[PDB]
Amino acid sequence: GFEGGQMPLYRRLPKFGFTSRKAAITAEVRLSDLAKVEGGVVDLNTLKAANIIGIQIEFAKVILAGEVTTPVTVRGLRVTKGARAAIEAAGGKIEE
Amino acid sequence: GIREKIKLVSSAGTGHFYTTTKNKRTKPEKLELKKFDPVVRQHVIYKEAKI
Amino acid sequence: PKIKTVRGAAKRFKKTGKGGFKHKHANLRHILTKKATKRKRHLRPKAMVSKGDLGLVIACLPYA
Amino acid sequence: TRNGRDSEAKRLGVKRFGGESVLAGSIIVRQRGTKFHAGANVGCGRDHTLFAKADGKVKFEVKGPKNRKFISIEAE
RNA sequence: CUUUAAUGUUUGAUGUUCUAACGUUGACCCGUAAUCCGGGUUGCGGACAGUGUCUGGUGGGUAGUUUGACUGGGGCGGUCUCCUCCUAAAGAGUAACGGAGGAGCACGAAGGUUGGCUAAUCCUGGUCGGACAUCAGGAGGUUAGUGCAAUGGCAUAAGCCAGCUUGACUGCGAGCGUGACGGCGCGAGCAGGUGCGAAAGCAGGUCAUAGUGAUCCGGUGGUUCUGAAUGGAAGGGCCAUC
RNA sequence: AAUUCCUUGUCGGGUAAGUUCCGACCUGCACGAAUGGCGUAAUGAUGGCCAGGCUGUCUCCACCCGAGACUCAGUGAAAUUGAACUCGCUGUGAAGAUGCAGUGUACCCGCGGCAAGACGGAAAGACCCCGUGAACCUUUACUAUAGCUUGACACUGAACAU
RNA sequence: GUUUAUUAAAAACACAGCACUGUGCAAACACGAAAGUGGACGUAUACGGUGUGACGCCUGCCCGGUGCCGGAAGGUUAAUU
RNA sequence: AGGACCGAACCGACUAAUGUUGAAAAAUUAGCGGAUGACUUGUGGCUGGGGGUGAAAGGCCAAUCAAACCGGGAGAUAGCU
RNA sequence: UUUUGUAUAAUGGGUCAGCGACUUAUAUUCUGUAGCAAGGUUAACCGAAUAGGGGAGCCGAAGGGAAACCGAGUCUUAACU
Ligand SMILES: [Mg+2]
Ligand SMILES: [Mg+2]
Ligand SMILES: [Mg+2]
Ligand SMILES: [Mg+2]
Ligand SMILES: [Mg+2]
Ligand SMILES: [Mg+2]
Ligand SMILES: [Mg+2]
Ligand SMILES: [Mg+2]
Ligand SMILES: [Mg+2]
Ligand SMILES: [Mg+2]
Ligand SMILES: [Mg+2]
Ligand SMILES: [Mg+2]
Ligand SMILES: [Mg+2]
Ligand SMILES: [Mg+2]
Ligand SMILES: [Mg+2]
Ligand SMILES: [Mg+2]
Ligand SMILES: [Mg+2]
Ligand SMILES: [Mg+2]
Ligand SMILES: [Mg+2]
Ligand SMILES: [Mg+2]
Ligand SMILES: [Mg+2]
Ligand SMILES: [Mg+2]
Ligand SMILES: [Mg+2]
Ligand SMILES: [Mg+2]
Ligand SMILES: [Mg+2]
Ligand SMILES: [Mg+2]
Ligand SMILES: [Mg+2]
Ligand SMILES: [Mg+2]
Ligand SMILES: [Mg+2]
Ligand SMILES: [Mg+2]
Ligand SMILES: [Mg+2]
Ligand SMILES: [Mg+2]
Ligand SMILES: [Mg+2]
Ligand SMILES: [Mg+2]
Ligand SMILES: [Mg+2]
Ligand SMILES: [Mg+2]
Ligand SMILES: [Mg+2]
Ligand SMILES: [Mg+2]
Ligand SMILES: [Mg+2]
Ligand SMILES: [Mg+2]
Ligand SMILES: [Mg+2]
Ligand SMILES: [Mg+2]
Ligand SMILES: [Mg+2]
Ligand SMILES: [Mg+2]
Ligand SMILES: [Mg+2]
Ligand SMILES: [Mg+2]
Ligand SMILES: [Mg+2]
Ligand SMILES: [Mg+2]
Ligand SMILES: [Mg+2]
Ligand SMILES: [Mg+2]
Ligand SMILES: [Mg+2]
Ligand SMILES: [Mg+2]
Ligand SMILES: [Mg+2]
Ligand SMILES: [Mg+2]
Ligand SMILES: [Mg+2]
Ligand SMILES: [Mg+2]
Ligand SMILES: [Mg+2]
Ligand SMILES: [Mg+2]
Ligand SMILES: [Mg+2]
Ligand SMILES: [Mg+2]
Ligand SMILES: [Mg+2]
Ligand SMILES: [Mg+2]
Ligand SMILES: [Mg+2]
Ligand SMILES: [Mg+2]
Ligand SMILES: [Mg+2]
Ligand SMILES: [Mg+2]
Ligand SMILES: [Mg+2]
Ligand SMILES: [Mg+2]
Ligand SMILES: [Mg+2]
Ligand SMILES: [Mg+2]
Ligand SMILES: [Mg+2]
Ligand SMILES: [Mg+2]
Ligand SMILES: [Mg+2]
Ligand SMILES: [Mg+2]
Ligand SMILES: [Mg+2]
Ligand SMILES: [Mg+2]
Ligand SMILES: [Mg+2]
Ligand SMILES: [Mg+2]
Ligand SMILES: [Mg+2]
Repeated sequence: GFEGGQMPLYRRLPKFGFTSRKAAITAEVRLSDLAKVEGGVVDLNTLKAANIIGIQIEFAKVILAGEVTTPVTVRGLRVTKGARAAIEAAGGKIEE
Repeated sequence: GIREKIKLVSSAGTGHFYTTTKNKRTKPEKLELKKFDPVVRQHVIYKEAKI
Repeated sequence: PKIKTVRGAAKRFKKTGKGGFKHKHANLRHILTKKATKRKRHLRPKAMVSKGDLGLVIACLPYA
Repeated sequence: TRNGRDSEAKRLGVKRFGGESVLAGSIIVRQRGTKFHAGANVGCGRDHTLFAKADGKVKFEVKGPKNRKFISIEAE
């Protein structure tokens, strides 16, 4: 990154932002991941026991990626508007 | 050189302010122009305060 | 040994979805009264690192 | 000994010449004062920069009682 | 509410005196065949001196280092960023310790708009009044003017005078110019809310081109952000600014 | 003038002739009173100048006596060295040529001598500049710091008086 | 008399003498994280430091600057509280 | 009597020549200064490297001195050849 | 070898023989090639086992935003054509 003495690029530019300690313990889940679990329920714990999310994740959301083609129930996760309708199209329910 | 810096402050209590310069020797009169406050989204009185 | 990241550089760049980098613009920290609102307004959203620089930047951020 | 100074050149002049196809916005001339005057579909900036106000082709002409030079966009 | 007085009394300041800490490189006794050391007796000093911790001064006594570059060798002198003209070879750009000059601001009007207006200079006549003040006529036609250099502009004036005013607005921005980059510049049109004008319209500072300083580290105000068990808070982010 | 730049100042003496020397003058570029001023007998392998004596120092060298040099016998180094069939001149050319061009001269090989050249040998120029090299020295450069010094608390107590 | 052992022997250093200044003895000062030791088994006619340099005749004026010496009315000023 | 005088031993080192791959990493030859004193010399002892010692030349501290030698940090670093 | 440029009178080599300079480890990116493929691959360790076990983890299949957060969208603004 040394340019010969000219104030280098990573120093003539300003710093910005702060890191979130929350983002670390958060996860996303694809629709192609809902069949992967055993039991037809999707809790934070089943996800962890199917090795979908790491053992220290506290919050998870399901996003519209891939496809569900089996009835599932989903407890405690957040779900996107789009992913919601996909889960329902299969004949799955979204408790909390 | 001689022109100081000042802040003009909204009368709509929002906090929002503009900044400008002033010759205080020649024209020592608390400047009161009227500007658009975007926190209430209306033109109001603004009144010279100190930077 | 693992390469060490250049820590100052990692506070001024985030990588984007096609492998570019975004940075804040210079000239917007102080001495603002004498600058025009137009100039300051355009200087407010984040930018993309240009092609000349982008070799220098990747060198500094190997784990980006 | 008392000399040795100069300023940085400003790259003034014609950017788009007669007949060139331009897009609305494009700069035609950069100049000091109105050595050229804006004509039809052409604006004049605060540093007398002439720019196209509509897609089309650049056209120079001499017109008026002073024999001034004008720049216009034919909307071809 | 006592202007204020005495007595007790918690405490400081100042000195006097005292001995019991401590000093003794005074005398004598023993360990002891010993001018060391220790113990003992006596004298002299005595809360002083002195030492530890903390602190202001002083400190080339000693230590670590710094003390620019360009340059018809180096040194001396000059220069180092920005604007204007020429060199520059009729697009852009283009060097020299080449030739000439400026800037490091100023303006709440000297900005916006509407309405109106036209210069220099000479001549002729005219109280003080003169080569030159103000008045009248003529010739003249921008040879004037432009807040400040030079160049390019300027009469539909961008020059001069008036009324009303704050567009020296906030969010944005098709497209384009200029740079290795950081950056800098021009901009029609959208959205909100303004000013002037009967209106069409015009206005996002000033005839244009100088009037300037990255990042870090801090300050001030604001903030549907974050807040290390939880609620707060501190700190951090974001927006405005120094 | 151990000091005077101008300067070989000017005047006097010494010499046929004296930028030095001795005596004066004062116009002290830029002397001066214990970082002493001006004198001073004696002393000095001390600096400058003049005489007598003496001389191969010199005019201008000559001869001689010894040790090398030279020849024979024995023993036997060294620095240096890209390779050499290793001439002159005038041109040319990284600009001063044994080696290039033109030309002139020159049978092959030793020995004693001489030093004009091989930009001869020796030491990665000490001058000069450069390197964000080094060392040591200076100081009212910067930052510190031992030492010296000030105060507070500790070791550290008693009584009285104001 | 002394000196650059190995390119400088001198006008340089030393010197007897002169002055200033410090120092009351557990002296000043110096070597030592200290104990100690030198000074000195000395005591101001002594000891250390500085400059000058036999002897003769002498050593003028300036205390604004910088150091040192004395002062302590006022201004400014640390830890601490 | 004397840091008195002339001059050997003894201690020095002013001039010149030679030598300079030396007889010699400082000498030889001819002269030269001191030679009863701040003289010279034998044996032993003490002072240690930012330290000593210095009649002071940055002199000397084992042919080495504006910071000795030997081992270590060490393959210091070398935008230079 | 170094240079704008060397027969150069610029540098280096007396000659021969032997030795003498882009390596090693660990990370990361790109290219070739092999395996498997919306998945791929295990580390320590267990195991006599180059086998087998071990999926702790790493990388990828989703981005945008400083962030809460939303999510094939998201940020920007009171709101975007
Ligand atoms: Mg710099
Ligand atoms: Mg896991
Ligand atoms: Mg800010
Ligand atoms: Mg120019
Ligand atoms: Mg405009
Ligand atoms: Mg020093
Ligand atoms: Mg250092
Ligand atoms: Mg240095
Ligand atoms: Mg230089
Ligand atoms: Mg041109
Ligand atoms: Mg041309
Ligand atoms: Mg050029
Ligand atoms: Mg130039
Ligand atoms: Mg104006
Ligand atoms: Mg008008
Ligand atoms: Mg008149
Ligand atoms: Mg008239
Ligand atoms: Mg004119
Ligand atoms: Mg105007
Ligand atoms: Mg665009
Ligand atoms: Mg109206
Ligand atoms: Mg202007
Ligand atoms: Mg800091
Ligand atoms: Mg909260
Ligand atoms: Mg909490
Ligand atoms: Mg002379
Ligand atoms: Mg005479
Ligand atoms: Mg004479
Ligand atoms: Mg004389
Ligand atoms: Mg003198
Ligand atoms: Mg003097
Ligand atoms: Mg005197
Ligand atoms: Mg004196
Ligand atoms: Mg004297
Ligand atoms: Mg005299
Ligand atoms: Mg004599
Ligand atoms: Mg002598
Ligand atoms: Mg004599
Ligand atoms: Mg004679
Ligand atoms: Mg023989
Ligand atoms: Mg020639
Ligand atoms: Mg020749
Ligand atoms: Mg020939
Ligand atoms: Mg011969
Ligand atoms: Mg010879
Ligand atoms: Mg030679
Ligand atoms: Mg050299
Ligand atoms: Mg003598
Ligand atoms: Mg001697
Ligand atoms: Mg000598
Ligand atoms: Mg000698
Ligand atoms: Mg001396
Ligand atoms: Mg003591
Ligand atoms: Mg003396
Ligand atoms: Mg006084
Ligand atoms: Mg006096
Ligand atoms: Mg005092
Ligand atoms: Mg004698
Ligand atoms: Mg004698
Ligand atoms: Mg004698
Ligand atoms: Mg003798
Ligand atoms: Mg004799
Ligand atoms: Mg004698
Ligand atoms: Mg001995
Ligand atoms: Mg050592
Ligand atoms: Mg010297
Ligand atoms: Mg020696
Ligand atoms: Mg050293
Ligand atoms: Mg090391
Ligand atoms: Mg090495
Ligand atoms: Mg050359
Ligand atoms: Mg050639
Ligand atoms: Mg040559
Ligand atoms: Mg040759
Ligand atoms: Mg050479
Ligand atoms: Mg050669
Ligand atoms: Mg070579
Ligand atoms: Mg050679
Ligand atoms: Mg493959």
